[PDB]
Amino acid sequence: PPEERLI
Amino acid sequence: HRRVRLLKHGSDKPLGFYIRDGTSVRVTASGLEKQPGIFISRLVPGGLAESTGLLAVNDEVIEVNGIEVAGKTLDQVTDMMVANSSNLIITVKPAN
Repeated sequence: PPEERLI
Repeated sequence: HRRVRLLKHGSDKPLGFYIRDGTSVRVTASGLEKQPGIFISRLVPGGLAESTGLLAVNDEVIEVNGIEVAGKTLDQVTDMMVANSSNLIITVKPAN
């Protein structure tokens, strides 16, 4: 999975 | 630790920060022991989080609305936050 997640 | 409240304006506008996996260095009787953790990786330019001046890059996320993130994945924690997005409170361990 993706290493950064927008909140 | 600091409890940071993040307000939400647009239903479609993000709270204005990214999270990533990290390593928390913690204290035990034995000494310093590494543990996985969640951190703020950056802030959205012009976004809500920025504008408060309360969250910083590399702050460690300890809790989402009272619930510890210890032992959860980045996707699980992302889902916790967006669920709570209308009234998001995060307990952080500031990098500074």
